[PDB]
Amino acid sequence: EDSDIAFLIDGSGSIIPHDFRRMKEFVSTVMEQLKKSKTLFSLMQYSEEFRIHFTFKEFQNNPNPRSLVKPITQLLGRTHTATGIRKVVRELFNITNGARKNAFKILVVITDGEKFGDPLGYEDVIPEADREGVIRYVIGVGDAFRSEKSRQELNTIASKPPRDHVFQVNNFEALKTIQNQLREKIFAIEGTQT
Amino acid sequence: GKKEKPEKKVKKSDCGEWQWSVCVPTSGDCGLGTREGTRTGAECKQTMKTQRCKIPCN
Repeated sequence: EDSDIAFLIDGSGSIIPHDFRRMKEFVSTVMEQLKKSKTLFSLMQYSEEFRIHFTFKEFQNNPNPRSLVKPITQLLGRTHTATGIRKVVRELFNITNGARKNAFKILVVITDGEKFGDPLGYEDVIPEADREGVIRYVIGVGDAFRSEKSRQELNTIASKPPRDHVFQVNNFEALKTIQNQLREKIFAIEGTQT
Repeated sequence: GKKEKPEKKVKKSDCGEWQWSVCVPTSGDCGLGTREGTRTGAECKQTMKTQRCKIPCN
């Protein structure tokens, strides 16, 4: 009714288990400060395959992100963020999965490397997400997003403007510092005034 | 007539009116849209506004 927030975490083999932990720390901590009375969460991990960890329907039964994020293990493989977000709009945001209709749907993606080995592109996924009204936010973590040529793909995953939905971090630990802005920009439904 | 009235005094208000942009969609086959307007001036600070538009899908 309020909002349906889905988290998309990368499970590539480039990310080390220790850093993958920092990622789960982030999503759980962010999930807590964004835990409202009508806000549900869903999370899907991706590499070459896709593994849903929890949908909105079960998060309603267990509103504790720390107990649903703790048993999360790495998949290991390459990156398939295109086909991944496609599944989010069709499966994660599905009514039968607990997703509510007329509710604000926001998607956040956390990846460490450029999309490699994905049979699908952004052109075949993004325009679909834009239709249903799913707003996205992307977080770039790693050397893969240090070049402006790579930053462009981040601007494709997220919604316009890029200077409002694209976050960049050098290490998984520094993710704690972006938690503040993410929280504020996820609560800002419209441009307020000073 | 009434009275010759030249530049007696300038009007105050803001340093200018708000800029009205058009709703530029992100996707042709239905999608979200964006709008941005800025306000500048001498004493007026750079005020930025970014709104979101919705396609009718008619």
